[PDB]
Amino acid sequence: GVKYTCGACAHNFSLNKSDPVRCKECGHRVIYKARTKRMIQFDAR
Amino acid sequence: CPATVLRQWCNEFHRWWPPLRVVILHAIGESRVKELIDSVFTRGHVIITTYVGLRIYSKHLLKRDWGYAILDEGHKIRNPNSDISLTCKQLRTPNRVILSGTPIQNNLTELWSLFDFIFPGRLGTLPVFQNQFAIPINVGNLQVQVGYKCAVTLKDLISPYLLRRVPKKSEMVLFCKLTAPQHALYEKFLRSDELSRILQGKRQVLYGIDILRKICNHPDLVDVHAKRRSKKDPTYGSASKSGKMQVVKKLLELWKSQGHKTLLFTQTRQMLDILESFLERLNAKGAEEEDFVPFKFLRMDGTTSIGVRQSLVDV
Amino acid sequence: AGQNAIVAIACYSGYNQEDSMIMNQSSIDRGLFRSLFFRSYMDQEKRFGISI
Ligand SMILES: [Zn+2]
Repeated sequence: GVKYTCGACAHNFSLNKSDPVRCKECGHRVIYKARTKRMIQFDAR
Repeated sequence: CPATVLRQWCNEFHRWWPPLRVVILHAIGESRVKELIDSVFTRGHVIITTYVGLRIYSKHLLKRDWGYAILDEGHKIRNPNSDISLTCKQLRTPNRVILSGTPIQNNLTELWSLFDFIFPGRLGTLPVFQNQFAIPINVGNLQVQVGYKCAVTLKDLISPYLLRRVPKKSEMVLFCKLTAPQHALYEKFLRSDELSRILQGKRQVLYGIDILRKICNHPDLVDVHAKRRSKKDPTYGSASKSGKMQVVKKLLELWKSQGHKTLLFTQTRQMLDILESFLERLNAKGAEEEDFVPFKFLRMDGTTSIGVRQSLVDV
Repeated sequence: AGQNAIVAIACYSGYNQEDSMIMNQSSIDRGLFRSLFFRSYMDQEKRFGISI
């Protein structure tokens, strides 16, 4: 569920509370919580 | 006697000399122990005690007089100034015998403290014992001959106070090197504020040599998340990073197919997790392929119960 | 840094006095001087002991 995305290598993934901060394939420790697919509603004004 | 030989010690009484009565220091052999005290001196002949149990009922034991004294523990007395002397050397009897073939393992201070229990000080006080020959033995001509006589005097003074009696073995010691990731973590910890802070005095060197041994066993043990990934992260163990896995993999597999029951020896239960993940991965590799045999390890420690012991020791 | 906006000089509303200005609401609705602000909160786990 909780998805994660790599720095610039565009690796998409998901860490759990069992592993350190490390992009699984690129070996990049600057990872980013992948955005929520959930819709956000706006007022357009 | 220790708690691992309590029933044993009562057993030889029962078998060799039934006429000798015996009473262990437990619920059987706060008033109940006092009715136990009733006729434990006239009717009771020999009293048994675990060397943790004296300070459970010492209120009514150290008071009355005693005869012959036996202590089957020569490594839980060691040097003076401990709870040992507090509950032991206050006994009232010349007869004092210790049953242990390894009394001297750390220093002659342990020798003096062990001689104190048997004899009232045929040598002298602790300051006297030290100032006599402590430094000369350590430093040592200018030392040898005078030291030789000062030591043979001690040998003749204590020799009639402790008896002394004594396949093949191969001792191969392998000198492996620190790996590059190991050398990096070694230099990083080597040049840090905490080491100097320990040296100056606010902390103890015991916590700085435990962490530099923590890195020699393998790199992945100096991590702050040790418990959080010990048994739930199958990358915590790894291999070839410790500088000793290769001389472990090769050396253990040279006996795995050779069928040689071998002993793997550690000191920490934390490194057991790493060597256990490693051997489970070895098991997985062997089971996936063929013409092999399961590694079949087991781990024993203080975490387990006193009941298990012999069972695994037997299996 | 800034925008080129339309200003006229007069005393029409009486609210323009004393360092106050009167604004066109249409420009604001269209987004004149609308902007984006960003605030970064930094957080971290800490070591009370070595394993704590
Ligand atoms: Zn990556």
